[PDB]
Amino acid sequence: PIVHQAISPRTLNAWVKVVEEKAFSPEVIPMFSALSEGATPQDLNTMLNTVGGHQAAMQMLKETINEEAAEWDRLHPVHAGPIAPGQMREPRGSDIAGTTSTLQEQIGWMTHNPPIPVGEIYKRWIILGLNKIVRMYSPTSILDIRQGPKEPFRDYVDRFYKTLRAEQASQEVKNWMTETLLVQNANPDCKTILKALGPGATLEEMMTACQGV
Amino acid sequence: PIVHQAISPRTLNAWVKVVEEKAFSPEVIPMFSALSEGATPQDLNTMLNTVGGHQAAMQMLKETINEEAAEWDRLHPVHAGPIAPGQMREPRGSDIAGTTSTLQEQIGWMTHNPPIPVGEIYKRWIILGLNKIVRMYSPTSILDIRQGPKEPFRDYVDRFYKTLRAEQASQEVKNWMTETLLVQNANPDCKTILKALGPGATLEEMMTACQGV
Amino acid sequence: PIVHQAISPRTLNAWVKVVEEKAFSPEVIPMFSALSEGATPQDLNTMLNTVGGHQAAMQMLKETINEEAAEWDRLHPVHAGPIAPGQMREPRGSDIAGTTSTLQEQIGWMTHNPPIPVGEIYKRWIILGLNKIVRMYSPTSILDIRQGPKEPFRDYVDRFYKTLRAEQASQEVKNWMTETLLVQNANPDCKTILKALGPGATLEEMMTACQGV
Amino acid sequence: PIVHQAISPRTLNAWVKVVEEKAFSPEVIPMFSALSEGATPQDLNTMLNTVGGHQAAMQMLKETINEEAAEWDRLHPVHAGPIAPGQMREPRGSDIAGTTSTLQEQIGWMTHNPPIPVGEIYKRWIILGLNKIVRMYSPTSILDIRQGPKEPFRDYVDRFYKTLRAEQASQEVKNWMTETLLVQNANPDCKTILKALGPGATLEEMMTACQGV
Amino acid sequence: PIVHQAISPRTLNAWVKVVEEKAFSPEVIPMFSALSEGATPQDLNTMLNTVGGHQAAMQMLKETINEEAAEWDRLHPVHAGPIAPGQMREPRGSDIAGTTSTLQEQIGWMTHNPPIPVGEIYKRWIILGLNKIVRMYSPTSILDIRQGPKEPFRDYVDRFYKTLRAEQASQEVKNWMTETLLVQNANPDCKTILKALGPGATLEEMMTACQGV
Amino acid sequence: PIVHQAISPRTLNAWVKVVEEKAFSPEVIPMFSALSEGATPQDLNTMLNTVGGHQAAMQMLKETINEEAAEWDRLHPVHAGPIAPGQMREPRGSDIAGTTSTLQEQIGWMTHNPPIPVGEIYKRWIILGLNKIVRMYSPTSILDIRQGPKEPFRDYVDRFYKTLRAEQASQEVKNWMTETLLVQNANPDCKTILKALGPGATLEEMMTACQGV
Ligand SMILES: Cc1[nH]c2ccccc2c1CC(=O)N[C@@H](Cc1ccccc1)C(=O)N(C)c1ccccc1
Ligand SMILES: Cc1[nH]c2ccccc2c1CC(=O)N[C@@H](Cc1ccccc1)C(=O)N(C)c1ccccc1
Ligand SMILES: Cc1[nH]c2ccccc2c1CC(=O)N[C@@H](Cc1ccccc1)C(=O)N(C)c1ccccc1
Ligand SMILES: Cc1[nH]c2ccccc2c1CC(=O)N[C@@H](Cc1ccccc1)C(=O)N(C)c1ccccc1
Ligand SMILES: Cc1[nH]c2ccccc2c1CC(=O)N[C@@H](Cc1ccccc1)C(=O)N(C)c1ccccc1
Ligand SMILES: Cc1[nH]c2ccccc2c1CC(=O)N[C@@H](Cc1ccccc1)C(=O)N(C)c1ccccc1
Ligand SMILES: [Cl-]
Ligand SMILES: [Cl-]
Ligand SMILES: [Cl-]
Ligand SMILES: [Cl-]
Ligand SMILES: [Cl-]
Ligand SMILES: [Cl-]
Ligand SMILES: [Cl-]
Ligand SMILES: [Cl-]
Ligand SMILES: [Cl-]
Ligand SMILES: [Cl-]
Ligand SMILES: [Cl-]
Ligand SMILES: [Cl-]
Repeated sequence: PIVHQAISPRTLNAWVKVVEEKAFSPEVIPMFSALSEGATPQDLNTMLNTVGGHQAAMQMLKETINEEAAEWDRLHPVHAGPIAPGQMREPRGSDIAGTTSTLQEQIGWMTHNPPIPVGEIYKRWIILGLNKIVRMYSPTSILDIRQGPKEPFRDYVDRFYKTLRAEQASQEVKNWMTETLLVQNANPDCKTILKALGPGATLEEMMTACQGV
Repeated sequence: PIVHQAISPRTLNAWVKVVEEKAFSPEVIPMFSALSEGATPQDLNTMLNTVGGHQAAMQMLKETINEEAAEWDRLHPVHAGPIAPGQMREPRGSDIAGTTSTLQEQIGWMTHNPPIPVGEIYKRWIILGLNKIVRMYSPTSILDIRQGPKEPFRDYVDRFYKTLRAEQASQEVKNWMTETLLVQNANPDCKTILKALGPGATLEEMMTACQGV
Repeated sequence: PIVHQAISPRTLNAWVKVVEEKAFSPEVIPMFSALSEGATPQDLNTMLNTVGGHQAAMQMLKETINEEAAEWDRLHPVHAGPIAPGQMREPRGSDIAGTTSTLQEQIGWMTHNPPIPVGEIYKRWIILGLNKIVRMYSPTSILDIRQGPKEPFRDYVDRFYKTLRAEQASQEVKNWMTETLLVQNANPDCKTILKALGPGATLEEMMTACQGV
Repeated sequence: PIVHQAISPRTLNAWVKVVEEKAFSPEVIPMFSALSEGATPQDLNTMLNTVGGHQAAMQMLKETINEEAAEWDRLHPVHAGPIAPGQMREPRGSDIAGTTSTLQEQIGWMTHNPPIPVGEIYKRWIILGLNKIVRMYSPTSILDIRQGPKEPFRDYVDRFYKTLRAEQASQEVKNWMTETLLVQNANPDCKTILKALGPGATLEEMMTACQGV
Repeated sequence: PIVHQAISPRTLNAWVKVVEEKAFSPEVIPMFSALSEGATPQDLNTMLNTVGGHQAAMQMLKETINEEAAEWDRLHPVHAGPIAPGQMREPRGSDIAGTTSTLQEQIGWMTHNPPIPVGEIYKRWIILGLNKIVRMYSPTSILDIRQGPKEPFRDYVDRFYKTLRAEQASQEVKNWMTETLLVQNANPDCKTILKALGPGATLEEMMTACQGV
Repeated sequence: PIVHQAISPRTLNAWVKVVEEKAFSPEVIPMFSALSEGATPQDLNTMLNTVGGHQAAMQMLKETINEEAAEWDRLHPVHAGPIAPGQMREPRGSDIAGTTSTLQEQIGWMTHNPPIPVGEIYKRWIILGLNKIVRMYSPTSILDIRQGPKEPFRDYVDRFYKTLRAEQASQEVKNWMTETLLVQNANPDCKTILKALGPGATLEEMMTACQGV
């Protein structure tokens, strides 16, 4: 990461083990982001290359990065000119993704006034592609989450918000799913109980209300 | 945490493993607090996102945070004005919870004269919500803790104060439960023995007194 | 601990694992003390809260701390007055135990000329309470330790000094137990052998003497 | 690595364990490169010597290094002359590979104005030889990767790009394999589906399209 | 250890695990010494207290320390006088063993011109007592080590020098045991072979000579 | 190692575990050398003492060191004279091996203008003795390595160069063994194939040539 310092063996080992155990579960992404705080594109690519298997996902992730790189290039067209002494060039999508830049060039951009934070830019595009993959490898839809007739409310809520966490939707949409589906898809016994509090009640209140039942 | 330094792989790994093994047992909270000393809201959210499962709890925790955020906003209304050079804006609940602020904005508030410690503020609200969840996921009530007819006193006391640690109550109330229930719910044999010391006796004295019996 | 630095994940993890494996065996206490070198009351309380189970002991430990706190208060009565700029208040038992002081207040006392070392003071009271608990949870008495008729001397000596380490007694008393009981409670065969050296002989000499027998 | 600092026990241990578990799988190479950031030729050779077994590969790796060393020597012929005070000699292939230079000589070249980065040069030649070995120890060819009649598309894509990652080919060639083979070798059912999007469709679109089938 | 720095959790954990696995095997002592480089008497005592079991040995170790303490006191008698400002007292055996001195007093002696290295002095006395215990808990004598009629020479030599390492003897004596016993106690077949080289032959030569046989 | 800094618990633990698992396999030596970068003779001896078992080897290693020490003494005879203030004595073989010098004396020699690097000198003599032992404990000879009639070429090459790595021979000799034996000892089927490339062919070419067969 940036200081340039080498990425620690236990950081790398942690990243590897995460993916083995959990595959593309939503929580892998914060872990990824945690493990890569202050990382350079080289460090980010290293991290992605140390994954074996899951190559279809890694390929999708590539394309997503290429798309983001091409978008960057459009907004930031590179001018012809000799980079003057005591000064650094403008980066291109490929430099951000680490394919056409060096470690020093990456070091150069990130430590400067102003900083051109290619680490945090590329990191944006990578997390972007990880969400698509999580979203894609999630098997079920939030509309299919229903409470079984004997299922403790708490377990339904765990399944509801787990499936929700992986959904393709903005916040306004997710608020709406919470507001509509949660109560809608409860089993009749508890569905009754909850309606009897109305739509101003907290999840604490709802969980404690259908607790016994 | 704050120095900004990345949160260590073993910190993160420790937090993950805690929750797998112990779920929402009261001792997870000091561990949480320990693992997050000097943490920024970004670091705190990272920690909370690396939990898979337990999403109903995480949702309740969200609401609790929103409530605390809205309370903060009431007491601290944000004024319109250009933030002047060499100066930093007033935070809003959403900035404290990390949703509408950057890492630098968080760094900005925490390192300053005076410090505006959004790390320790948000941490307050998170622990708050963890207590509610611990409290909620605790199965039994302190009123149900009774000594079995053959149960070594020491084992009853362990169950008493374990259930007590998870109770919804203030200190005055807990003193009262200790003072009333402990001796009240002992089995007849030992209940006799203890009454014969009176209400000035130490737990050491009480445990050593019903030791053989 | 003090530098304020956060307490390390492996310190915390070490403390947790100690108590799981060994419970309240005498050696847990040096470990505790080792793991808490330079710790603040907050750090000490953290460490104590990360223990689940064993709550009867933790309760006794509380009372012991309250007793020590009340004793401190007697010897150190707090005066009314405005704490003047460039100066720090006098601590009360509750501040030492971490319940009515902040991290900075604790930092304040410990780093100063002179230092008011609330870390090492509270640590005193905690170890105090741990000894009582070790002492209490020790099953046997040193008077009950006798050498079996076929028991290798070395194994008797291991049981003797293990039970001894956990006894409620001062040094003068322990010298006396060593001097009297060790030789007194040996089996007849070896009891003879040892008497034949007298009371000036080293444990090395005694162990090597009853070695074959 | 360079600061000279000793290479960490966990770095070394990590490198050893990598090769035991994964042999010469493509992902071992980024791991190698990660574990050796800032390494000297001595450190690089150490790392290679701590591998037991796999000696045929290590021998091929040697030859590759000798070839690269001899190529370096051709482009950089060494001049006769006394190395003047406050100055450092020109390196030869053998000095780069660590066989005819010292630690200080390596330290000398790497820290200087300009730097002569024998660490990153030799590292180039080593990774070069690792690719040949990965390439060689890869059992299958990309032309043999076909989708089974019941095989979920996602699993075919994983096998396609895994075999692809290990192929001997430049980027232009790999683009061509992706463009031609992937769709060509799909099973008839899904082959139809995909043709019906054409050759402008993303892997996301293709995977989600043959998802159900 | 000394800088005062707290002793690391993994140092402590390492020391504990050593004794569990290996008991009092000669190699535990270098490990002890390794783990305690730069340690204060407090740190040394901590290390010794974290051992459970083996208390007979710990008791012998105590006595040995008391003997060394009393010897120190004889050679270094303490003078009456007020320790003057900017100056430090003379230590007594009990101060060296950590029983009548503080951490600062220990810090005081060790960092000074001249240094009074109570860490390395007490460490001397501890290793002293560990040797006696190793020596004592070693079951066999070097005179009993004989080569079996089918026993590979190499295995006899391993048993010879293992038993030798644990013997009570000075270097002159050990040279003599090597010189006399090794060849003396070999089985007739190989005993012949070796005599036929004479007493100027290396262990390499001797091992390679009785290799096949 | 040198800064004097204590040798890390994980360094020591790593060294111990290496020898347990791998005994005296050639790769243990680079590991040894890696783990001991910048080590003092005291640190080197510590490392060697933490090995239990394998004492015949450790004894041979001693003799080898004594031989190297006596050779040093011959080339470097010690002069009589008072070591003058601001100056350090000339070392003797025994000082290099750590038996007649202190930690400071070792520190003294290694940090100086010029440096007298007793760490790297003694390390030379130790690795020297480790090679002899590896060489000796290697069971087979390179002349005995033949390809089985069904044995994949790659597996023969692994056995060839593994046995080769442990051989007593200089580089000129090893080049010759490679050049002569490898092709000579192949099975008839593949022996034919290879002869048909001649003696200018790379191991890559040879391995890929007998690949199918
Ligand atoms: C874990 C989770 N489940 C979801 C379901 C639907 C939509 C999103 C999610 C998330 C991610 C998720 O929302 N994580 C939270 C952090 C968090 C996690 C767990 C408890 C409390 C706070 C987050 O990243 N931020 C920025 C946040 C912070 C406070 C309030 C709201 C959001
Ligand atoms: C562990 C526990 N059990 C309880 C039951 C009822 C109410 C609270 C609890 C607690 C938490 C609990 O009280 N923890 C203690 C620390 C502690 C833990 C264990 C032993 C001694 C000190 C604490 O956080 N503080 C601030 C404290 C310190 C000294 C005295 C009183 C309180
Ligand atoms: C381990 C142990 N067993 C006992 C039995 C009765 C009374 C006390 C104990 C102890 C604790 C015990 O005495 N530990 C020793 C350290 C120690 C441990 C083991 C061997 C040598 C030195 C200690 O803390 N100190 C201050 C000490 C140091 C030197 C001499 C005497 C005491
Ligand atoms: C993992 C992999 N599979 C391949 C198949 C064919 C050819 C090459 C490969 C690779 C290595 C591979 O291409 N790794 C990527 C890093 C990477 C890995 C995984 C996902 C996203 C980015 C890489 O090293 N660089 C420089 C890169 C970065 C962005 C876009 C394109 C290339
Ligand atoms: C391991 C061992 N076995 C013995 C048998 C009899 C007497 C002593 C021992 C020892 C301890 C032993 O002698 N250890 C050696 C270190 C060592 C260990 C192993 C191989 C080479 C060097 C040691 O501490 N020193 C000071 C030493 C160094 C060089 C030559 C001679 C002695
Ligand atoms: C591993 C090994 N097998 C051998 C067989 C015969 C003779 C020696 C050996 C060795 C040790 C061996 O030669 N190790 C190599 C490092 C190395 C290891 C593995 C692959 C590439 C480079 C080494 O130490 N050096 C100095 C070296 C570096 C480049 C070229 C030639 C030698
Ligand atoms: Cl790669
Ligand atoms: Cl690409
Ligand atoms: Cl998230
Ligand atoms: Cl929300
Ligand atoms: Cl708590
Ligand atoms: Cl209380
Ligand atoms: Cl080697
Ligand atoms: Cl070579
Ligand atoms: Cl103790
Ligand atoms: Cl004593
Ligand atoms: Cl030793
Ligand atoms: Cl010797």
